Amino acid sequence: PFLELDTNLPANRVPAGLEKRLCAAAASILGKPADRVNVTVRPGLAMALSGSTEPCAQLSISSIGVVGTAEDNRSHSAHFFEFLTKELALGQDRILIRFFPLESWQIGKIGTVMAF
Amino acid sequence: PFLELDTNLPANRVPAGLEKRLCAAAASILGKPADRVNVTVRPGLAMALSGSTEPCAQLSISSIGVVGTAEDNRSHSAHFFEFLTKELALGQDRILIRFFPLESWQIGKIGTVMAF
Amino acid sequence: PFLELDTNLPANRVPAGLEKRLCAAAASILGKPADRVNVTVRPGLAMALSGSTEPCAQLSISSIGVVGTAEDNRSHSAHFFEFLTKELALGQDRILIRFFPLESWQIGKIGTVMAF
Ligand SMILES: O=C(O)c1cccc(-c2cc(C(=O)O)ncc2C(=O)O)c1
Ligand SMILES: O=C(O)c1cccc(-c2cc(C(=O)O)ncc2C(=O)O)c1
Ligand SMILES: O=C(O)c1cccc(-c2cc(C(=O)O)ncc2C(=O)O)c1
Repeated sequence: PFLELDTNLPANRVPAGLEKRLCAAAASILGKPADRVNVTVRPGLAMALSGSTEPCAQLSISSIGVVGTAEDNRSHSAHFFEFLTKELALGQDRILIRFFPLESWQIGKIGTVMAF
Repeated sequence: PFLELDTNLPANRVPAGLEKRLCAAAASILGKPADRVNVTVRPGLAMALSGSTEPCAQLSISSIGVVGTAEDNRSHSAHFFEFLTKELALGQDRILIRFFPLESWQIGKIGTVMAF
Repeated sequence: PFLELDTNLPANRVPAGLEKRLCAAAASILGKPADRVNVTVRPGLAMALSGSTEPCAQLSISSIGVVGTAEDNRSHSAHFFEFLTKELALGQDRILIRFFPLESWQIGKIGTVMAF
């Protein structure tokens, strides 16, 4: 899976090791092995969420097969909100998630595409 | 709506408050309430636009229903170019926009997905 | 084409001029003119790739017509991996690419959309 987190929290207000802990949480929540989990954290950005520049975060989650229905994404959302609200000290109104299904022909890995 | 702006202008050459003013402009242009507008500004990046590393900006706009046709996006583009060229002091050849339709099952909000 | 590169290498470990050289390489690999090539490099991020926080990079490539099949993307992947592994001094296991087809109605250029 690919997780991208944008936040207006400065880097020194993002807890050390968040990218590693988010990697472990995402493996458990999405049901994918941790060695296939990718996390990108981009802190110190200028952001408005729901019209407000108060501290906030945006998460994007892309994966094959497991983020393509409302029922699957409702379950994932509950767990990712629980993890991020407590790690970043943010209220549930200061985070939004976007889910993007991917297919195997879109992923370049070790110099090829493995669309088995 | 979700707006993401990447620029190679350093943070101290991006006008203070741009994220707030872009939030208000996007509400008016896209016809969505300001409390549903999200803006992310990522300055100080290394960028080439149209093969040139001169100052530039890339905007991505994602929304339900209103960015899915050429006719709708032509109208939005005129207004967003007018706003960004004047705020960032950039020529119209130094900005590009990408439009991405979203559906309600892709948005995680307050720990769930509200696909009514 | 639009290329976005995220890396946890600090800016001072990314070779000067990478965005310009990636622009020239992408024109040759994708078969598009260099004056239509866009590159965004975002260094100094916190990242885990395949569960590891060792140096890594993520590349996203978006274009009309030429990134929409496994056969086309397999060819592109070989060349982009060769270029990035050697420029960034990274092993082939520390880079991943995602490919995204675009259509002409999604691109705002000079204040309009040119969907001919
Ligand atoms: O099993 C596959 O078809 C395959 C091929 C290339 C990449 C991946 C893959 C998929 C996911 C995902 O579904 O979230 N995440 C990471 C990878 C990867 O192996 O790097 C899966
Ligand atoms: O009304 C909906 O179905 C719904 C459900 C969850 C989120 C949103 C929403 C939509 C947009 C958009 O169309 O640009 N932007 C923001 C939101 C949101 O409420 O946060 C809309
Ligand atoms: O020829 C087109 O239809 C057209 C219209 C507007 C933009 C572009 C374009 C396409 C690509 C791509 O296919 O990778 N990249 C850049 C552009 C652009 O001209 O800026 C192409």
